[PDB]
Amino acid sequence: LVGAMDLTFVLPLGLFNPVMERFAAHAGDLVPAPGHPDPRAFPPRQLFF
Amino acid sequence: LVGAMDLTFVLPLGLFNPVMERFAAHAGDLVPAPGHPDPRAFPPRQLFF
Amino acid sequence: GLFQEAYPLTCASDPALLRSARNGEAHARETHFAQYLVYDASPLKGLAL
Repeated sequence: LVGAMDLTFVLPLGLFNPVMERFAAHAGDLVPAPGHPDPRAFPPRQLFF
Repeated sequence: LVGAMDLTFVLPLGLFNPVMERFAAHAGDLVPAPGHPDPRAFPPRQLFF
Repeated sequence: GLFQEAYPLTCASDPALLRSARNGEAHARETHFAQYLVYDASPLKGLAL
């Protein structure tokens, strides 16, 4: 009666956002120290679980 | 006894807001990366269901 | 067949502007820039669907 499930998962690594959907709400929030460029604006190469 | 409703639906595609009704709220929120024009300021040609 | 009306749906023209609807009717953004939103008046309003 103690059973066993299976589940398979789908995760995207290196996608890019659709052109009409990219922004930063409630204006620019995740801002580094001045004089340092945004690491956010580069195309992503990572994930976190 | 299990019946069926019908409903007909109206959805607009190419409307533009009037002279007065267009604005932004709590000022400029949805702003793209600096050095890029707004995708929001173009006239809309889409919908999303 | 009686009223000769056709009910609107929950719909917007940009998806980022759309996502204030699923929070509820109160926190929905009616209009941000030349885009717009339409929240429904259908009798299926408060349903699970």
